[PDB]
Amino acid sequence: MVLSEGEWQLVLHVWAKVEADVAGHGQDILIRLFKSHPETLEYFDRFKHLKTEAEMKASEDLKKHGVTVLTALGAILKKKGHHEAELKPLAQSHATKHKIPIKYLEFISEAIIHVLHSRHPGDFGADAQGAMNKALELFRKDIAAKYKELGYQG
Ligand code: HEM
Repeated sequence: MVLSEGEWQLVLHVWAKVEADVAGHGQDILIRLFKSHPETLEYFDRFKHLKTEAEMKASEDLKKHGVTVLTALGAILKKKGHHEAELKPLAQSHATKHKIPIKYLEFISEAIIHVLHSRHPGDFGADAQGAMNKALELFRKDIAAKYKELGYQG
């Protein structure tokens, strides 16, 4: 929906923690996604040979993709909602090439929140959680708009 300026400030303050260790966050987020929602792994021809968490933790290539994911998300979040320019290519690849259902963006949003609780206990309270959830919900809703514009049902 629309975040307050206060809420965006909180979102970006938590993001600065992500930016201090991008690869470790990105690795944790993709592995959490694959553990909580294994169906999502099946969509990655690149990774689906990885069978266990331990195997996933040992893939440098998974870590690299985690950086790529978070770099993109970060650019989006820094736009504080004014992210049309960022969402157009992302929606195009994800709807038309990777063919990812929108529901999976809910799953990755859940993984992000989980990893923030795991990595930043004592520094990720109800206020920050609420703000980040709003930002991720806006992102998902706006990607779903872009899927529809491409002619899909996400
Ligand atoms: C925060 C949410 C996400 C962001 C920011 C994101 C971002 C990216 C970026 C930047 C790329 C590389 C460029 C491109 O192809 O667009 C990518 C590739 C990809 N994404 Fe995502 N992604 C997200 C969620 C998801 C989810 C939830 C899935 C599947 C369940 C998914 C599946 C893929 C696949 C399959 C590729 C190609 C990977 C490869 O073979 O190299 N993405 N994503």
